Amino acid sequence: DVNCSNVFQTRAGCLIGAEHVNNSYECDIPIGAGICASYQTSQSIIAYTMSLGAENSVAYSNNSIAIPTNFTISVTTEILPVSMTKTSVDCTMYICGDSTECSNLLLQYGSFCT
Amino acid sequence: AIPTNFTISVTTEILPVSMTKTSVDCTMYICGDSTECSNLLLQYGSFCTQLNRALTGIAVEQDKNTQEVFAQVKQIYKTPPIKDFGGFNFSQILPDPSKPSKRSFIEDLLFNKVTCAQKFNGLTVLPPLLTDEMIAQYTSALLAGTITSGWTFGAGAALQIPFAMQMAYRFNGIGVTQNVLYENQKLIANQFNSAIGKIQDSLSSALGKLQDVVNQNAQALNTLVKQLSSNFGAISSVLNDILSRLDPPEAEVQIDRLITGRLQSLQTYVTQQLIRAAEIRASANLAATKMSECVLGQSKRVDFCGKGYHLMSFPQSAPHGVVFLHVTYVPAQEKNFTTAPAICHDGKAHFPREGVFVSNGTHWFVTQRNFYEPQIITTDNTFVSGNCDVVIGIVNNTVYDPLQPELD
Amino acid sequence: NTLVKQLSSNFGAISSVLNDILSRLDPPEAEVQIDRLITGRLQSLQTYVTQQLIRAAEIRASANLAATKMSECVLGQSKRVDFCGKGYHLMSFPQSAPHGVVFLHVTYVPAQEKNFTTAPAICHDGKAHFPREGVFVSNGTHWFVTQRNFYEPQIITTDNTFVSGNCDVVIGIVNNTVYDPLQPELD
Amino acid sequence: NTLVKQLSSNFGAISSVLNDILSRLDPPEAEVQIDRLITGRLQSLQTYVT
Repeated sequence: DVNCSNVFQTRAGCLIGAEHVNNSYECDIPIGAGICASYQTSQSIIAYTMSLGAENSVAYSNNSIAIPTNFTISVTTEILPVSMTKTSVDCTMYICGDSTECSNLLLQYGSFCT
Repeated sequence: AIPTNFTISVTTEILPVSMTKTSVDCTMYICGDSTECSNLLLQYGSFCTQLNRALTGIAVEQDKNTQEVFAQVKQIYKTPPIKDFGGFNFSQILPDPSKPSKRSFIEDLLFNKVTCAQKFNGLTVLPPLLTDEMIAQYTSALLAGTITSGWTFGAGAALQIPFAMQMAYRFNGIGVTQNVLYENQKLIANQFNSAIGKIQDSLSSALGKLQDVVNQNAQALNTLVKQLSSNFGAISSVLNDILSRLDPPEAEVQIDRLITGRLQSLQTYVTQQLIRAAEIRASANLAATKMSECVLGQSKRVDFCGKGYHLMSFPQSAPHGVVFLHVTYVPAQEKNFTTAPAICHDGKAHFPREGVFVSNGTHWFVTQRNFYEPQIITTDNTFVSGNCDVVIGIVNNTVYDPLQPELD
Repeated sequence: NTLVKQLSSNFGAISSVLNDILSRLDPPEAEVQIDRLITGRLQSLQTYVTQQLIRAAEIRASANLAATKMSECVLGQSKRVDFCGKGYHLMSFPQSAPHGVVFLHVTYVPAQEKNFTTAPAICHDGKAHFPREGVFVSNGTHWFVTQRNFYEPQIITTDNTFVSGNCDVVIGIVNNTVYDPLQPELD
Repeated sequence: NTLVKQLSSNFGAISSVLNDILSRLDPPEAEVQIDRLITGRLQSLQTYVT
């Protein structure tokens, strides 16, 4: 929230230390309002508007169809976690330890430990 | 009962995707312009760091959910310049050139229905990533891909296909043949236009699902602001007044109690925000699954992409959400006829392939499980598999053979 | 690391070690500090347990999703688009992973494509011959029938199609003579 | 059952009955004990609601 070297005012705020270029590439380090910075071309930190990929038009007609001829086989991967490590936290060992008055005073908070 | 009439209906489903991105400060909310307060709060800096890390985690989780929801294809498609689809009319779902954004009329109508003071106490708003223009362009590209292909772009290369053949292929997925569409195309087009008009008139004066979250967030912010005026067992809610009228030796306990109360309030608010973020994540996962299993390709899951036989879907954008418009074919008027298991002609038990035998009261015809199509039972539509003494309830009826007159 | 670091803070006291406080002060003057330390440690443990419960709920949801995907992709062929990979799902090969599972789906995806003039149906002597499960294409003059997954031109016969009404019902329908292999078999 | 048994805890006091404390001590002295009891019960209720 600052009104504005290489100072540039974007819809996300104000960036100091990057020159805005005219070319648009893929998103890397996002900032906000559709802005992503990276480290490209001698090479320094520059700011540019992220692109939404390739833009192509499909030839639509009333008497045409695209029948595939050659086919390929591709294998994809997927990483999904299942479980994690089981951690146990002892109440007395973490609160008191080798004391007596502490253990006697902790008797009034045994329900929380349970 | 065999249905004879049908009516195309369009449903509407509202599902949230993301919510607001808020960030709460520790020193600005607890202390401010003081020294002893900061010295006492430095002992509880671990809690502040944990809360800031949780806020950053919620912020990046919202961005990840938005990226997973509003991203299905990698190529931006445009609408064809020729407005011809075979009787149908697609003019309300396309972005109007009069508006500066890439939103259509339905999107602008639904956006108007949804309705620095908070930043003074350290409650700032983080700038979102996916802007409205990018979401509108993504929705337009998805609509163009669906009207120029349907499901071929969602699994590989884009295959061109007319809208009539696409509609016929979608109707063939539920058992309905192509003659029903090639003979009653104008009726289906008029029914679809009437359904679109009814939906457009109903959406114009509802959207409480995209508003209850904002209302709860505003109420939580107001509660957090009002909690700064409470005493928490003291005499006032101003640290400067306490430091002026009372000495630090007699105000340290009060400052500690205030800090503890504010830390408990911040912990409760962070827990509520985590619960809301988990709910938003679940809703976004559900919306992404519905987008992948309804719009991209036609699925056979009963009651998942609408109420009835799902044909095609039109994805629409929404502020902090998404609008789904499915095509639910539902049968209407039906009649009453009599059925028959198999046919017993010359001892062989003829069973139909995929049709059903009906009779108006005298003659016996064979039709399908959808539309009433009276046909003549031939040798190519039925198969033999045994005798008539093993089938229970089989009647006696002759079987026509068109091969005999062709040989004479 | 956070639980380890939550042991040196004073929480409004003069020390963080219980043995240090009990060795310099008497219980009647250190009971309040002991109670404050116990309350702070209980609050820290409650926050940690809440975080662990949230993480356990997230792990439960992830495990349920992974088991559903496993049972729907490996133990069967599901027609759910964009669920068992990107393309037409064939089979899968589950693998082992520490605290996880690695998936190896098989996604048949078409590659090359061409352009051909398609037709909805073929009219003969006043009857529309709709295909049972194919599509009529042309290459300049002749007309063949192909499937929806491979370019296989076939001779327009009779048993491969079915009649339904006349030809004056289709907007854009062409005309082509049916070969009909039943006629040469009778000659 | 845990919420019911929480009413028997002392949370660093001398008893758990409010009337017993109000009848044995003057109001301008049991305020800290009442505040501690209220804080403990509010923490227990917050954990239960979570």
